Amino acid sequence: GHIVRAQRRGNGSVFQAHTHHRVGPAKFRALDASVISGMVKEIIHD
Amino acid sequence: MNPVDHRHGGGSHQHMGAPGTVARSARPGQKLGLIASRRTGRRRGT
Amino acid sequence: VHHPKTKKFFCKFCKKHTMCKVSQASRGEERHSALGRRRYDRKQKGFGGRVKPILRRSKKTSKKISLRFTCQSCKKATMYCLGRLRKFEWTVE
Amino acid sequence: AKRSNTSAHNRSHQHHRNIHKCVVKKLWFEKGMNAKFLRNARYAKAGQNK
RNA sequence: GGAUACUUUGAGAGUAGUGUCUUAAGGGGGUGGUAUGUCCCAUCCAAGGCUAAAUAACGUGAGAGACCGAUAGAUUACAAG
RNA sequence: GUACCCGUCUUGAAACACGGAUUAGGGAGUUUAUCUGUAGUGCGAGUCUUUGCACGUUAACUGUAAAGGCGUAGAGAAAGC
RNA sequence: AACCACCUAAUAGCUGGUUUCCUCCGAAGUUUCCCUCAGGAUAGCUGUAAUGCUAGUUAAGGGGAGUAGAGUAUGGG
RNA sequence: CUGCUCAGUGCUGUGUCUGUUAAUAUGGUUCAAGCCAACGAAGCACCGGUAAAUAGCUGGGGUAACUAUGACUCUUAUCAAA
RNA sequence: GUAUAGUAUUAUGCUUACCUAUCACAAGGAAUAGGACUAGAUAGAAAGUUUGGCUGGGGCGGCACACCUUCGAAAGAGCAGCGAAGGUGUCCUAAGUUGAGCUCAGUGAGGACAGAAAUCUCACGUUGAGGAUAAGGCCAAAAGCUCAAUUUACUGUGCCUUUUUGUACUAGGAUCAGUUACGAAAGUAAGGCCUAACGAUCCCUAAAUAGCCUCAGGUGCGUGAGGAUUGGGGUGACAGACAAGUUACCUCCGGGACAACUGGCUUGUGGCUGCUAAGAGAUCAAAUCAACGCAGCUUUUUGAUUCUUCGAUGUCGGCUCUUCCUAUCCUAGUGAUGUACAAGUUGCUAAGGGUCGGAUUGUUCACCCGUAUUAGGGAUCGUGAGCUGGGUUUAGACCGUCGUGAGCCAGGUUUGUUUUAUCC
Repeated sequence: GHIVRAQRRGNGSVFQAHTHHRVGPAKFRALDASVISGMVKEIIHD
Repeated sequence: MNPVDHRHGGGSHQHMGAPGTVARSARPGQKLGLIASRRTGRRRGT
Repeated sequence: VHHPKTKKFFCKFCKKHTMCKVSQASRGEERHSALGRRRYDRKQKGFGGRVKPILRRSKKTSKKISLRFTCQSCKKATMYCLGRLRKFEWTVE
Repeated sequence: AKRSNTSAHNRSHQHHRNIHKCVVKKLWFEKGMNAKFLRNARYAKAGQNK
């Protein structure tokens, strides 16, 4: 037998995320100890 | 697909043949189809 | 077939006929200190499967019944062999 | 597949090229014969030479 | 050193090596080719190191021949790797 | 007058079996180890001188010490004989 | 199940080939055993080396046989 | 518009109550090697779930007022349903 | 690692080990994850390998693969086939051994109930019964049946036959050396009246009142092990590997030692024709049919066979063109008649000429519509470097049954490369 398409996603040549136009990693700011105000500069679509 | 490419492949008439529902213990290459399915079929109620 | 539980028989060591209590012979289970067995144990270890054969195509369902004529004067057994039997009984009469 | 099983055509020819008569060394065969007879036949010979 | 697993040996109830776990003694310990305890006799003292000569030589460089004599002898006798 | 085309496997080839356009030159039972048997040769209850040493007009040839090989006693699993 | 080199002149109970002359002798396709039937081993048939000091026929006497033929025990009719 | 079937083969458990089971450790026994016990996880067995998992799903007689057909009725299939 | 409750081990806290965490945090988890070594469990994820022989080709079927009986087998020995008719993988402490006594199967007559069959009696009774079973021998004061006592179905080594052109094992046979049984005794008994009823090395295992040799420094002391001698555990493919499929995606070696394909031999089957008549034919066997039988011809059907071809004779049908055969449908000429005419049925000579247009089907063949009345064959089933490629027969794909599956299927359906002449 050959190696099956389910197994071939691991080796990860053509099966990688198309991550070029993605604007950044979506997360909070780090914790750093009260209350902190934050203006929404803009809302964008990635 | 033909028998070499995938587990379900091959035969004169297209059909699965083997039970088509496999364990957590089953290997790479072997985990194809419904993995550890404690139920199958139409989920009527519940 | 039926067989007597005592009969007269030539004791090889006493060199004469004398009556002797007969019994069916002990198939011993093999000890692991046997030299042949020891070779097998060491050889079975490692890789490369089972080493020596076992007989898959074994037809016949029969066994030659060896008896054990345990003497009473001599005190020594001397093994007689019958033919091959499907069943073996003691005589009650 | 199916070739011949046997023949005797020219068995006779080969046998007669040479039916040699194998001669016996002596008529007594002391491996056989009665031991009780041969036992006494020793003591006939042993007693005579003395 | 021991148990166990693998490789290895002519080494056979383990010849040698290695993994894992375990781990001594020092008026004592090893070896004596069948496992095991036990009594004698014999013979050596492991777990650190250095050391010429006899020995090897299908690579490279620089006299001999019952060998070949340009389709042979090296792929190459010559502006041949 | 006579005369089928060679080579080949085959029970059987002139075959409508296969190889073969012509010519020259290359082109296939050899050698080693352990043995078998026959014949030749030398010594003979002995025989082999080689691993090696001493020689040399030097890989040869020649000389020679002592082991060792096979033979000289066999049967038996073995003790013992 | 790519290509290149090497292990590798891999193995083949199978196919094809296998180079001078004269001279004397001259087969076998059969027995037993084999995961044996396109192959082996063993005997036979053949050649050679030799070495020691009757019969592949008939007659005469005497054993053996159940074929061809032939024919109210068993069978058929 | 997607009928019926969890018997086999799968897979599976807010499934363990028992039966079978390895090294090891604990216990007995010998002068020692060793031998005899008992113990016991996962897995299997046992008990539930599952078919838009894999699959599976009938044969034959009698029978209505001319004959004909068989609404109706009787019987069998596998450890599931026809 | 550690602190505390409880039954050396369970429970839930601790962080500093360690860990996730982001590479740099800070938290949270926690003596656990994970890793390392060992053990058990898991229907091809992956690897390696196997998947007999015989055979009028192979497959399926069968065992003729080890043994035994009769026949084939040709009156010595020997003799083959998937030749003929069968049998064996056991059964029995008596269905063995010994001694004695008796005679069976059957037929005939009799005898309360008694009948075709119950038990009793006499007479004849060469063995046809019975002797574990296949078949063939063998047997009558027995080898049968009955009664009684018994364990020779015993121990140990050589020898012989089947069988030596192949020595073995199995089975059988004659002894010697023991010892027992039975009989008054001579004797008989080494299983079953005789021919089938079974098996190597290696390894394990049992036999010894607990024996005979060895464990290499001890003529060592317990345990333990190893030997020689005698059986058993088993190989039916029976001189004895341990072993499932599929390939139409296929590869290689070879094979005309072996099939499909033309030819050859053969002619059962197919086709065609005689001889005879037992009657059909109103009457009447022979105008015309022709039984039950018997004898031939043919190679236009299909078998059978394996001689040729597997380092390849391009395989079905149609299209196109040639020639040949006659077992004559028409045309030429003739005879018969249940021949008035006409249309017919039928025999003989004749192969010069004629023998067709279409619908469906790949068709050959068949079957209808229509016409000038209307036969069938051969030539490598004429004819592919003349064509066509519809069919058959590759690789794609679908349906149906079968198979767990890969895959299969004279079951169906669709898409699928047809080369070269300039040589004689």
